[PDB]
Amino acid sequence: ETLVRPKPLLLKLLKSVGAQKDTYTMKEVLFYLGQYIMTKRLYDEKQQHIVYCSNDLLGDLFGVPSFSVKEHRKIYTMIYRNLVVV
Ligand SMILES: *CC(=O)Nc1ccc(NC(=O)C*)cc1
Ligand SMILES: [Cl-]
Repeated sequence: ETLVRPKPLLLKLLKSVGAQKDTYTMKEVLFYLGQYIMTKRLYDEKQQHIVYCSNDLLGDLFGVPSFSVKEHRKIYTMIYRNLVVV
C-alpha cells in the first residue's frame, strides 16, 4: 500500500484506460499499465514479452523505443521517474 501520484503523461495513460483517480497504489499503476499495453496491442504478436512503445504515449513517457516485460529493474525505474511516492 505504497501510494503514488502520477505525473501528467502517466496520468493521461491511466485515464485512457478508465482510471480517473489522482492517487493510486503502485499495484494499481502496474495493473493499468499492463491493461494499456494489452488494449493497444503494443506487444509483438510473435514475441509477446517485447513491448514496442515508440510513437506512442508510453514511449514519450518512458523515453525508450521498446522493452521486455522481463526487464523489471528498468521498468520500475521508468515508472518511478513518472510519479511521486506520497
Ligand atoms: C504466466 C507468467 O508468465 N508469470 C510470470 C511470473 C513472474 C515473472 N517474473 C518475476 O516474478 C520476477 C514473470 C512471469
Ligand atoms: Cl509527465
